[PDB]
Amino acid sequence: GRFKPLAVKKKYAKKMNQNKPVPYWIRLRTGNRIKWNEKRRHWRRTKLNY
Amino acid sequence: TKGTTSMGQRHGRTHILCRRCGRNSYHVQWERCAACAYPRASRRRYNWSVKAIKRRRTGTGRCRYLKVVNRRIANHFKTPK
Amino acid sequence: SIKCGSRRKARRAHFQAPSHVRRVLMSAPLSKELRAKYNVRAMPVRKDDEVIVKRGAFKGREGKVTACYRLKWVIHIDKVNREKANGSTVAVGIHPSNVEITKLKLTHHRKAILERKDRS
Amino acid sequence: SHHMKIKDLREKSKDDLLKTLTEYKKELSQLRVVQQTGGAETRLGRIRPIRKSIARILTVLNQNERSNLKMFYADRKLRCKTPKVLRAKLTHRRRLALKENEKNRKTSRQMRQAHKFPKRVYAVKI
Amino acid sequence: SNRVTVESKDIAAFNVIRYPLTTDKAMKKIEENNTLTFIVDARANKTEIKKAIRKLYQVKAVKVNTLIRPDGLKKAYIRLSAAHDALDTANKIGLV
RNA sequence: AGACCUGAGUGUGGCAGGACUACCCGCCGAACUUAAGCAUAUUACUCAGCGGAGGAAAAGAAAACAACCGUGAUUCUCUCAGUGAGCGGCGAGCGAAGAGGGAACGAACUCGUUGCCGAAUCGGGUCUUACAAGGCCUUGAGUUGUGGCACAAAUAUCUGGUUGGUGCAGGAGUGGCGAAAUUCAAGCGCAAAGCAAACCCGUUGCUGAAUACAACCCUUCAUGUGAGUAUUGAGCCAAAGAAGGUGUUAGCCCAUUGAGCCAUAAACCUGAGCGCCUCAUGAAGCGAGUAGCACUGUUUGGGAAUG
RNA sequence: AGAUGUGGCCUGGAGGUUAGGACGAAGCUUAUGGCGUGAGCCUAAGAUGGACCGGCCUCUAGUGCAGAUCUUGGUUGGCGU
RNA sequence: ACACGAGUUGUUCGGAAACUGAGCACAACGUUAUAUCGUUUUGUUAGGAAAGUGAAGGUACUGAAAAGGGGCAACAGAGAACCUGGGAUUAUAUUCCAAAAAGAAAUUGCAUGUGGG
RNA sequence: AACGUGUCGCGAUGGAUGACUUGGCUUCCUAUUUCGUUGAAGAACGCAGCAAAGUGCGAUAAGUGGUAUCAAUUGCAGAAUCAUUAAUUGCCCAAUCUUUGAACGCAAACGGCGCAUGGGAGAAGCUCGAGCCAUCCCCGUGCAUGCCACAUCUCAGUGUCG
Repeated sequence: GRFKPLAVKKKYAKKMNQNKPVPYWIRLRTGNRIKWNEKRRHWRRTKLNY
Repeated sequence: TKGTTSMGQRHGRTHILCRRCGRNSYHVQWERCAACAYPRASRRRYNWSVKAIKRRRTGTGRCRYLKVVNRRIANHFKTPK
Repeated sequence: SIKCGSRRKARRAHFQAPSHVRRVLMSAPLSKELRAKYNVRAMPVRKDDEVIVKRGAFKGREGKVTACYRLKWVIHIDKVNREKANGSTVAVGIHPSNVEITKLKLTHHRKAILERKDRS
Repeated sequence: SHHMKIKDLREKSKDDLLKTLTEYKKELSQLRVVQQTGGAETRLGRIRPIRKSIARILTVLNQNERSNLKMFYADRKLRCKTPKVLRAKLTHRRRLALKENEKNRKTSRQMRQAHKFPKRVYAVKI
Repeated sequence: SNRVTVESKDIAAFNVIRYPLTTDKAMKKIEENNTLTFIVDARANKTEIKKAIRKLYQVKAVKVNTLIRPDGLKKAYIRLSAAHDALDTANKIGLV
């Protein structure tokens, strides 16, 4: 819909930023574990209800 | 048709986000946080679920004002001379 | 990172040891000619120290120690090297306890250490 | 660019810090523009020294202003009107606790009889 | 007053107007409509953006259109008066 | 007019509010279960609910036990004692107390009352290096009573202290920092391995079944063994053999391991640490909707009734 | 069904004792045989492995699997249906 | 899908500032071992002193008048001052366009100037 | 013959066993060891030259300050140039500490709206471009309720009095 509180708009603003993939260099840190981002998301599944 | 069919009759939301508890437990028609009891002064904790109390414990957050005072108390409130 | 009895606290406090502890922990022995002069059994390695490898497969190499990589528990020397697949050279790291300090760089807080170590 | 060594800041007058504070920010906010269109990395990695310098200038202005008011409140007539923020913060209980004087208040009798019969060192050895 | 600390009074502009945008349609607003674009403090008024553009760049802004990106950052299209050239102040900063 | 009493408004100074909740303390409070059924009983004065606090809480300074040659605050442990107690469809089951051996313990005090005093009190200003346990002042509170003195550890009321306040000093524990000893020698698939059968001989003698092994057999070229924390020999440190690190199994490669060294807001501890100014100081009664008592309900081993 | 016996077999650990191991430990695989009535043991080979470990006396227990519409992970015929 | 850049423009559009409705429950009061309970629009809280406004008059005093505390609940009710044109876009527009605004208006606040009182 | 069965040699699918262990559980001891209206616990957003999560931190945001330490950090780039006044890391005395929550000016699916009070900005107007500055905008502090003390304040009562 068009309506939204602004407080709710930001929560989706944050969650849009967090969907980016794991940087390529950060795999190369010495003693590194993280490979691909495990918290990624797609609106088609697991819907935020904010 | 208590169904798949009537499962698509579900419209709107009975619970929205809350200010303190931060969950989706805030009831709208009347106004409460089903989890954080907001707006009661005292929070909501029951001893019939202890698994639940330990998601509300003093530890789980950032403890920002615990980290400082515990350091003052341990150091006995030092000051410069 | 002190040795304890418990080996679970020892290995933990050893590999979680911060930088400065990792400076002490990785420290080479220095040659007899530098034990005579300063009367000291061993010192922690600094950047520019000139140093000889006793320990292995490079045994007998001599180099200047480019830099001390404290995160990998390793020292990087000069003239201790390997070529990659593509032909460039990469510094092969060596652990300090396997290496010997022939000539050590001197600065004013590094001297205040050698005065402070003196057995005599 | 670069930074402002902290021994130099404690020496300067307030207006000379405010005068200098801004012109670090103007050189920061001109570096924010360089993060958009990128060239010079050498110029781009200079953003830390300017942030912490501005962190360093404000550190002095605040400890000075915080210092001057603690002096500004000395005379007991001028005490108890001092801001809550300047008063020394102790744990909520310690600040409300009985002070070592007020817990030691002894009745006029208790003093007479603790003088008449003081505790006394002795040895029964021989 | 119980706040103490320090208020700079010359910095209130630098907090409002942050880095300008180089995006393709921000560069078109420069040549044609005589406007800039700035990521602005998401808390800012239109009146403030008008004032802090008079402080920083010494150019009067006849019209401001605020917006809030889906990202949370608050864009602004500042139209600076026709006595002023927005292609002038742009190269005074960037741009290309 | 004004006062007093009762009750409002505002300013000034502060506090209660939530969190934590293992233990602790008040109230509320079940059923599953056991009884081979089930209702009193049991599970249980427990789980769940409500309220509150500490670093412990609660208790406590005899309206106590005992019946003795008598014990002497409270708490806690052993034992009393799963009891020749007692409670119980006297069924299932339940179940203490005093004494004794011990832990602890400088352990005690002040109000009310009575008697003598009678604002000597408290707050607020100000002054003394000081919101002094001080001086001065003050219808501001207070005589509808603050305070002083004595009551059994008693038996007359008019040098000492660092626990009265001020400003200076030192050592000490506590925190943090730093601070030992001693190693080589033999080179490679095969002796960088053995044997001489308690100990001694042995600080000596002897020597090699690996001419390797590498896949149907034989032959001919080719190729192959990371690091010595191992072995052998020699040597050394031990008020340090500690057990972690390192390319293999490390007292001697490293870190540790230990007498001691420097640094130090206040508190803390020491001839109640030690000086200085002011400041102090050696006849009468004894707790009232209380104790009891009746009814009811509850709880307890507490029975014609423990709370 | 049940009772008991065994100087009776196996397993993780603790007190002892005696040994092994980079010239290859545990683990693993085998038309590898040998021993025991048996639980099991032991040797051989690995063109397996890469660092631990065996015997014996005693102590000790979260100590022996084929079945519970057993639990978890995997796989599988049905089926290129 | 995935990856990398970009995209949501308002004095007037919707909401809010500022309506009331079925209703809700803060204060107040009363209960409860305990508020985490009840009352709280039939014109309206509270055994209940909840008005901080100021008519007329005297020069920031004097006191007529007003009974019944605070707030929320409507993106379909009430209320609301703007319209088309476009070559203005890869994507927004009754939102953007700048001196010939492509232009034409409406309305709120304050202010000076001329005209009147 | 084909399918199918069986044995062996190798190979896949699958991830067991052992070896490894900065984890868990439980027992024990030490102490100037116990949060909050001086805004806590929990919640939300943010911050890094490059930064999704996590950790740290709060518009001074991957940290400021002070001491101790004594040349790094390190995936990459960047950076005063060794006598400490600019490495790092630990520790802590001085700081900063957004939006919220008992949450407390009023509200709330609103980054909304106040009343006092100081302060800032102000291209109109006035003033001779400086100075002032209406409306608008912005910022700091105070303002919940109950209670206690107080002021030597302002009042109420056919309560008791003169």
